Amino acid sequence: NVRMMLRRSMYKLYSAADAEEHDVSYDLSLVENFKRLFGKDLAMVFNFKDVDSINFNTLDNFIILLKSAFKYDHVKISLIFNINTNLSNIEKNLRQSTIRLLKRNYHKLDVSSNKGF
Amino acid sequence: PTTKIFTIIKKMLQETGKNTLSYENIVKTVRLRGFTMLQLSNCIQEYSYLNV
Amino acid sequence: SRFENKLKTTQKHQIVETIFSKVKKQLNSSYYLPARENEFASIYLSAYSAIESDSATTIYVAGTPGVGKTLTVREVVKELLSSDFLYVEINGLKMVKPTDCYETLWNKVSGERLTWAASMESLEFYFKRVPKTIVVLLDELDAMVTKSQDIMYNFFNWTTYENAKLIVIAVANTMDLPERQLGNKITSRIGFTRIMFTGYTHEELKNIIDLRLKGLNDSFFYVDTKTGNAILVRKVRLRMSADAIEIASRKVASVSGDARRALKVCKRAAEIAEKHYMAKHGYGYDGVQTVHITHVMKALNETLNSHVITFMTRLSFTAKLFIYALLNLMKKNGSQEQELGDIVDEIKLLIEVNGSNKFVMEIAKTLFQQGSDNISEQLRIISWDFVLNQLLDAGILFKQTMKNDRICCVKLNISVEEAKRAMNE
Amino acid sequence: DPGFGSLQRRLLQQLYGTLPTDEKIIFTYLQDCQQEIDRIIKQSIIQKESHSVILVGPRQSYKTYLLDYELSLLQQSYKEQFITIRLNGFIHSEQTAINGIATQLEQQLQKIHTISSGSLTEVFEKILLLLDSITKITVVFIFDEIDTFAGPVRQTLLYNLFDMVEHSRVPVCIFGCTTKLNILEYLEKRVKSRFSQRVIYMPQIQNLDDMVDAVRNLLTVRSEISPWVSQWNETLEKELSDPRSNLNRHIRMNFETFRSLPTLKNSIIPLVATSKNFGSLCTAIKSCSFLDIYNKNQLSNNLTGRLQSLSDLELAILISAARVALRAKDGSFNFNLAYAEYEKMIKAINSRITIKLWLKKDVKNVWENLVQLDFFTEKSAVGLRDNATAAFYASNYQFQGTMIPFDLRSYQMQIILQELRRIIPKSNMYYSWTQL
Amino acid sequence: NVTTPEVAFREYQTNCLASYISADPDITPSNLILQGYSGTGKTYTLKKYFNANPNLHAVWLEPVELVSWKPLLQAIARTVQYKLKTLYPNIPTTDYDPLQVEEPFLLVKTLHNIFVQYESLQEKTCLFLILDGFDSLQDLDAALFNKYIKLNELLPKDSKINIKFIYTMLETSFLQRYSTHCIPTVMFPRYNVDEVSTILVMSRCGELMEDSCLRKRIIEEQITDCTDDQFQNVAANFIHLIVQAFHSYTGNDIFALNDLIDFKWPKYVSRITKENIFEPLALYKSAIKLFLSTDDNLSQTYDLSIISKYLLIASYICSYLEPRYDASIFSRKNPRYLQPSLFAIERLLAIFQAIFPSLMKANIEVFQNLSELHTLKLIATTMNKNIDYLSPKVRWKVNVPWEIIKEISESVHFNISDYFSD
Ligand SMILES: Nc1ncnc2c1ncn2[C@@H]1O[C@H](COP(=O)(O)OP(=O)(O)OP(O)(O)=S)[C@@H](O)[C@H]1O
Ligand SMILES: Nc1ncnc2c1ncn2[C@@H]1O[C@H](COP(=O)(O)OP(=O)(O)OP(O)(O)=S)[C@@H](O)[C@H]1O
Ligand SMILES: Nc1ncnc2c1ncn2[C@@H]1O[C@H](COP(=O)(O)OP(=O)(O)OP(O)(O)=S)[C@@H](O)[C@H]1O
Repeated sequence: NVRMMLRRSMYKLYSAADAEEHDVSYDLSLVENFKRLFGKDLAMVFNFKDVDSINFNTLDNFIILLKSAFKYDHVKISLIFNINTNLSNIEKNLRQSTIRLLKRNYHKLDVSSNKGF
Repeated sequence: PTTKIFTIIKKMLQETGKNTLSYENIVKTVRLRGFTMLQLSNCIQEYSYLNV
Repeated sequence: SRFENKLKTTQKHQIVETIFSKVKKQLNSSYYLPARENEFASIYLSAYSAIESDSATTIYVAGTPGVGKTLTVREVVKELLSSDFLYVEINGLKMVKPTDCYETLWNKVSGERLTWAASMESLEFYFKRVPKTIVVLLDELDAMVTKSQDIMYNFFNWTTYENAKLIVIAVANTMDLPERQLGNKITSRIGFTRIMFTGYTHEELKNIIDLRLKGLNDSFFYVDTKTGNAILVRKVRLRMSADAIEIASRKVASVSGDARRALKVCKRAAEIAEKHYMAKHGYGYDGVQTVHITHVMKALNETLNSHVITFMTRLSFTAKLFIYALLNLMKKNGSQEQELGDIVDEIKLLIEVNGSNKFVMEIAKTLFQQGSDNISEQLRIISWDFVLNQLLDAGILFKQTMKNDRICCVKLNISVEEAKRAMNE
Repeated sequence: DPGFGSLQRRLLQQLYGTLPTDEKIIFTYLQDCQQEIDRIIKQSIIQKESHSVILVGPRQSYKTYLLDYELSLLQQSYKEQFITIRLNGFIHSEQTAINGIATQLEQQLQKIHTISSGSLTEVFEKILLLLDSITKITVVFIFDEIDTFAGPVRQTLLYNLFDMVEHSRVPVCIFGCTTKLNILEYLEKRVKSRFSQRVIYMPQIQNLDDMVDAVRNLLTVRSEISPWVSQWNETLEKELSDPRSNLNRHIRMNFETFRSLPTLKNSIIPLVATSKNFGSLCTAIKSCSFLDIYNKNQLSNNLTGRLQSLSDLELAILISAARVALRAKDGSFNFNLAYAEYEKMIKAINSRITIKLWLKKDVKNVWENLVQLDFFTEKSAVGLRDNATAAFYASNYQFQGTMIPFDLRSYQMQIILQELRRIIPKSNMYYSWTQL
Repeated sequence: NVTTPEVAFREYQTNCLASYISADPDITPSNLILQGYSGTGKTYTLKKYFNANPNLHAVWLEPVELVSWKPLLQAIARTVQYKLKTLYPNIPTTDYDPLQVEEPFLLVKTLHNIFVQYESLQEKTCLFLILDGFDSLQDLDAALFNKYIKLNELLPKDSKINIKFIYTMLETSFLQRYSTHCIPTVMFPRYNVDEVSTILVMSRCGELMEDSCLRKRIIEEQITDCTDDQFQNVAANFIHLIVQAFHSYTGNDIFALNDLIDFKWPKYVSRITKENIFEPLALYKSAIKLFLSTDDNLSQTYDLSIISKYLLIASYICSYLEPRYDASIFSRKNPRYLQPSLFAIERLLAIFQAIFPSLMKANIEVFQNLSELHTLKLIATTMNKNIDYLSPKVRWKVNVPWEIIKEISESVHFNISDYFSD
């Protein structure tokens, strides 16, 4: 859903945040107060493992939720789209209003075990 | 025109309290008033829905 | 217990005890019984044997609500305090979760509070180990049967132990309850006593009224003419016409045979004469009186008569415009359930099939724009979401949920003939 | 002048009814209904009656406005004499409402001069023993949407309070407010026998003259505050006495469609605050042209102004979208069926004459706004669930329509083809395509 | 009485929001609806009011950065005691736990606990709560919106501080469910083609004359001392043309114009000359190539192998080929538009063995590429994605459109258009 994709992901960074830090709520409340909750700033990265099996409207509604975090200026977001193939399939599935959100600084790096042998 | 006529029946029900099916002495107090024999004939059948 | 000391306050500024106030004090539903006289013994002689012999039995009574089965078994145990037991009112509907009754029993043996799991362990440990006395009322048994019958098997398996100091008394809604909800393995444990309670009869319904009207029927009050206060300047009396009390009985015994319904229709009819007496003289709130037959004629009808007919003729125009379109489709198709877009299709069509009558034109001007020839050309009519929402929460209409606002079906909820009939006005 | 602005202070709080409780004004078409409510409520506290009632009437019908009016009418003279407990059926479920009662009980005790502590059924038998049991405190219950408590499954909370009528020495009174009309059949047998059966229906504006009489009592100020007042009062009725006056004309429209006063009461609030001097306000109620602009704005984007505010292509896609929709029996149509017939429509325009026919990869960006402008719907899509746990059962359900691609989600129609001809003007070139 | 601001195209709507909002609570109506679609600046025109009114106090909440109502109650109760700390710092406080609340009773339980210590204030002060985006909450239903309407009346009405609401939502089908509550609504209309361009020019002059991509191109070309007005003209000539060559593609949006500008702007900058600064019409004629293409799409020859390629080409056959016809026309002796039908297993290998160049019999690698194609989501299960292996009742289906099939047919030299016959 939109819900547990948020909630598990906030949980997964939070234990990663306490382990480097040496009660709270698992949503975007931590994201703004991360400057005060943990001192230093935040640069998270999103290893979307198998991206074409997900219902894309959930993914499209997910990225609009991340769009609201762009007004705090102490956090940096980075998305990694590990597709299997077929980039043209992916620009078909999403909402076109979010592709224009995506198309700011895209980089189509190829990673293939078989690349020119 | 029918709210009063239940109470003259209640004046009989004051007297003996009888729920008889066919009438010869209930109708006797009706003809001196001004209503016909047909209006009370409907009043027999419709007050059967009141189970009285 | 504790806070009833705090529920008392001091300043009580001389409330006017009028004529009909002292009626409603005894017409309160609180304070030997005439109707279920011998069946009180049939419970009690079934109960007196097991009590004075240290056994474990079961007693099953049924009947419609309003017949005294809440009352009678309280009168059983009440005299028994004069002559070894712990009384508990284990109500079914007063338990939030069905397992919560288990907590009460283990609370009401020593005073401990554990879970429903840990209670019934020690309850079972009680019911087969104690050397040798517990009365328990399992009221309103429709509540505690619902989930998987695992609770109900326990409450009768405890009865089977010969070393179980317990006396259970079940009071249900129907005699059918261990035959259409329970299993046969419970139905062996329920026994075959099965004391049936019928309704009340209309003769006894007279005999229950005057028990409340014992010291007050045709008695005398002492009244000052200035405030309307009555004391058990004139010395007035108040009489109750017994024939009107009789016609109260011959209806309530006919339909329901309910002891609350008989008292309350007398209680409702009592206050009709209260306001009419206050209307004629105005004593506020700071020769021979009676209660007519015409009071209980209204108040009994006041249980029956509706207003949805009067509600419909007092609705808006577009409300009555809506239903008249809706019956037109139901006699066009005969399918009693029409698509929402077809109704919007019809109310368009029901404009121009009528002529160029200027009333319809003054309607048709207003029906698509609130005057204001600037803004016009509305597709669906003005406030069409509003009246359809107003007909929905009123309960007259019913509309299934769909995000399409065209093919969502609509179903009537009241009888369509009375909808046809109220439309005629 | 501030005296004109002081008149704005008086007139506004008169339109909200936020006056002190001596001068709150009840309209004439319901004065009888509050008095029988008053005869119920004041003999419940003073004369210690223990009887219940159900208020029934449609939404926005002063029902919650009537009851606290009585309380404020009794708060002035009977201060400590009673406490009120108010429960909404909306805000309270079946089980937290027990905690709703007990917590609202104890805060009254400090106002009148260990309860909420324990389990939910532990505090439940507590308030059972505290209620069932110089003078006694009486308790007034205020229930909003009591029909939702009257569900099918348990109905516990109704069964306890109605038995508190029968046995408790503490004098209570219950006030059910709802809008489901036949409330009595919604109850089962064993609860209705506890019920004292007395319901009271709420009145409606039965004649055109009634709300005309209401709005006169609504707008007229009787207390002397401003020098403008005597001038202001006769301007009001002079508009109201004339049946050909525009304010009297537009009130007739409100009697027709809505027949509900707070709808019209809503309209006047900007109309009397938009004026800046005294004379402009009198012209405003003389002209009532602002009501036209107001009813314009309330209408401006439900369905028609949605259609007027689209470009040339967005019309042309949707116009093609209905001409496909007329062909099939259910009316459903895919995206490929749309763009195919959209192609030959543009080809017909050039061959009968210079119009940029767009590609495939771009119509999707226009197709995105059209579905979220609700001009189309998905074929089998229940839009909004009624309550929370029915919506939560729809969230876990993985769907099949997303698993077929974007261009094959079988979109159906919200606005039918024949109705497009009536709204689209003939000056537009696609007017020949509205009709088939 | 209030100090209204002034904006571009909300001249009616600034008046009503100045009408329906006062610092006095009695004149202030309880609940309010600001309605309009995205692309009207309602979050713009609301805050633009609030900056012009420092007398009132606003607490700004954001539902779209939340996910559910259970944190949304925790969102409210954390903020009011956060705000009232910063409004009356002399008032002592038993600070409560905002984590504690999770149920709609608990809010009014805690607001009964919050406001009572603030009773000693001097005048009835209001306090405006603002919810932004109430329709796009991702767990909404029917019985949530009314649940927040009656929250005011469960509060004690005689407290010195009164909480009132303003609701921002969209999708006006949703508002038609609640018109019978008759709460005062201020609808926000959509825009017209001029006022889109009129809004856009006064909002994008502040960046597109100050971008370094201009400022590089200033000093890179022979810079004549062109004025900021000369920079203003070419910026205005850019905006007045970009909305003209794209309005049919975008509708009356503002967000979808705010980014297409920021894609085509530096590509417009490179095609200017020193001389075309005075020559705007010929400048468009030299920079023409971007104004007729979208440039939002950042057709693959697919990666999969040869036997998997014929595995795809047999799966597309049962979008039209029914079992009544296929075994006759494929002997060893139109729904191109329509949605695809449902497979079963071994009907693939029925068609696969026929159309392959006795030359093949081993089917281990053929079974390999099936669940390879299942991970590519090009052929998916009808049911849930779990038990599809063991042959219970499982139906299969393609999810690839016709064109990618058509290229992949010729990519393996196989002819497919013969066997599709209406
Ligand atoms: N024979 C009677 N004599 C005197 N009072 C009676 C008699 N029968 C009923 N009542 C009164 O009427 C009330 C009706 O309650 P009951 O009939 O005892 O309850 P009920 O029959 O179990 O209906 P329930 O509890 O909903 S199943 C009693 O509480 C008494 O106050
Ligand atoms: N605090 C208040 N003071 C005075 N009038 C109020 C107040 N709150 C609401 N109203 C009025 O209440 C009327 C709406 O009717 P209500 O009874 O509040 O709603 P209802 O639909 O009749 O019943 P509810 O509220 O839906 S359960 C409007 O005329 C409001 O002006
Ligand atoms: N009158 C105006 N003057 C200047 N800029 C305006 C005006 N109206 C709208 N805008 C701009 O329009 C932009 C749109 O902002 P938003 O409020 O997000 O639009 P929206 O319709 O509210 O969509 P949302 O955010 O989903 S509610 C604002 O950021 C402003 O820059």
